[PDB]
Amino acid sequence: GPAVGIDLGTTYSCVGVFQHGKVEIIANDQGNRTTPSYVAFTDTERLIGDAAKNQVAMNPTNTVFDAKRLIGRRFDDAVVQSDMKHWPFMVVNDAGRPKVQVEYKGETKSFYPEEVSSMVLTKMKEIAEAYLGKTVTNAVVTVPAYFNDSQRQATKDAGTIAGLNVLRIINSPTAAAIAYGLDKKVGAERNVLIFDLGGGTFDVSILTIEDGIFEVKSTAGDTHLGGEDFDNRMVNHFIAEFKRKHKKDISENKRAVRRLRTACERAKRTLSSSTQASIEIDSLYEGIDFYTSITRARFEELNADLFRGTLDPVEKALRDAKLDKSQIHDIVLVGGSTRIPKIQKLLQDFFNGKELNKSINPDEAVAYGAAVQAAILS
Ligand SMILES: Nc1ncnc2c1ncn2[C@@H]1O[C@H](COP(=O)(O)OP(=O)(O)O)[C@@H](O)[C@H]1O
Ligand SMILES: [Mg+2]
Repeated sequence: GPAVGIDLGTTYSCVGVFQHGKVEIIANDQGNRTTPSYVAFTDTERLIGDAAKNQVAMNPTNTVFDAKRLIGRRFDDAVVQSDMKHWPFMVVNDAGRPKVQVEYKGETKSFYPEEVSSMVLTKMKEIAEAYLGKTVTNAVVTVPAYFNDSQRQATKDAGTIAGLNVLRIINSPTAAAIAYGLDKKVGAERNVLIFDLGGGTFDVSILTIEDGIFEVKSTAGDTHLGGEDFDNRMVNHFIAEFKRKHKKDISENKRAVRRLRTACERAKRTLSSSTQASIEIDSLYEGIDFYTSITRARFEELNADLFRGTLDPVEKALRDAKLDKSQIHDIVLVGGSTRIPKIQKLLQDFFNGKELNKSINPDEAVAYGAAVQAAILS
């Protein structure tokens, strides 16, 4: 069985396999090339991936996500403390270790963050195995560059309990670089900038590659800035619109809002290729159908400050690395949010027209690289 590369993401995960000199990013049951890092517990079953996310509005307290933010940390971590105040699921202390508490089959159960991730990892494994038609054991899993030893350990453990023999844990920026073959020895030092704007995290990393050896010169970003924030801006915009037209503030109905958000995330994606998308939601509030639309122009303006602010961390990364804008040789786009045209324009204008590397879907870049690395390692 060939080794696979797995991108264990904060919001979405992806798995790819190197086969016959080519890397294939594997699609799941629903045909998606990335699957949400969601796990849901109901009266009758345990849902993972699309099935889990597809019922979040209906089962909020028992639908777990953002496990990557918990993994490898302590309950006392100020991060954990700050974060938990935003999740609809319970997090409890267990001898210093945080645990997610849910109700599975009427019985109350709690899980260590590594167990939730192992569930997502299991899903990826099934996906690869269904595709390959054979058992998958060896794997290369990615982790952010800033993950400490504990977090790396936990990620490794999540792998082992999923029945995966984790060959190596590599940083995602390095994985992105390898996908573009930027590790090929050219007899010279190379500076690369990884711009990773994902579902909920923003990471900028500057790598220096010499003789086939990576060196993370600097990193910057925002652990709480991703595609979700753009979705919210759309949500708030439409709540205001619904109220003007119907005089009904749907803010309190957690379901109506969550449904609108799902509709927005979908419209958002369409806006990356089309200039406008329609929002068709039957019975949003009471029995009122919400039928409307947004233009790319309006979308961009609703997130103007967020998009623009994206550059500040880029400047920081440069100065920490002691490099000038002209000294970086390659710029690679990672993360689903980098498919947004306004983000690409903005980064390019900043780097004075420099060509951006983005022939490989940004949300599949990390998986692609890990698959290549898995291959060389096995
Ligand atoms: N075409 C698109 N335009 C904008 N956002 C997109 C597009 N395709 C996927 N996304 C977004 O990218 C995020 C997923 O990013 P991804 O890199 O897959 O995740 P992660 O951050 O979990 O590694 C979500 O916010 C999703 O809405
Ligand atoms: Mg990612």
